[PDB]
Amino acid sequence: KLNEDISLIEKQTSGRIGVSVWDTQTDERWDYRGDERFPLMSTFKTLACATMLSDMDSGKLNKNATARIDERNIVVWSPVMDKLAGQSTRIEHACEAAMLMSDNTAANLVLNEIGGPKAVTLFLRSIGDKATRLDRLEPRLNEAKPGDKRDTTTPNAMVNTLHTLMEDNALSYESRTQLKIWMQDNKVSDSLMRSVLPKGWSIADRSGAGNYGSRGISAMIWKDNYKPVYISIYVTDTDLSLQARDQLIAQISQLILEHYKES
Repeated sequence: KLNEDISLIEKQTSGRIGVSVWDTQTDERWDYRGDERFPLMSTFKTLACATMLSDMDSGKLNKNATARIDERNIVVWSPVMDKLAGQSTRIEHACEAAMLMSDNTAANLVLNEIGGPKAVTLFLRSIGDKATRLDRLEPRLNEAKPGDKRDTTTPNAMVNTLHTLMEDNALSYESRTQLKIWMQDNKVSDSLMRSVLPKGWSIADRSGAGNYGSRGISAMIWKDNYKPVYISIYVTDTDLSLQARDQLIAQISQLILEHYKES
């Protein structure tokens, strides 16, 4: 039993763990604290990029829209954008950097072009997510203060929203294909679910880390002959180091994925 295992793991950490799974092959859903709030951290980047793509689909934002990177605007962890001061970059390229490398300046550029955190929240409400909310830019959104509702989601809401983005009509076919490729090409989450993913499985994911010992991941996994499984794993309010948080996400991923060894 997964519930008992996660409650024991949670007791060791002295924090809160939230998990949600929706298997679209079996139509089975399961969660642990699935409707509780956890910080988004960098897992918001998928949602900012989906908002941007939906604006491109609707004719409200040019596919080739650009914006200028100014040195004074570059924030922490911007491995791609920190080479571009003085240059114009496509907003689409900023989303590629946010999704592949978790580039924070790139994510802020996308947020500034689409109407900010308020616009991402409005997009989420328009596609049926009543829980998730984005309120601040990077890096302030990593605060993850217990009880603070700013920049939060729930494990169930991320699973439901990712399924809406990938399988419903929130995005055009071109846009959902692009978002999926960016999530498959994620380069910064190898120590998490990817480290324990069984052979034959494909993965599209996005992770995050925050203050108060927070870590999280939103993923979609599938096989040639296995319909997508949507998973959320969030941890908060711990004293764990980043390395121990990575190990904990891989540990929870292993417990979920062991069910799929013969799937």
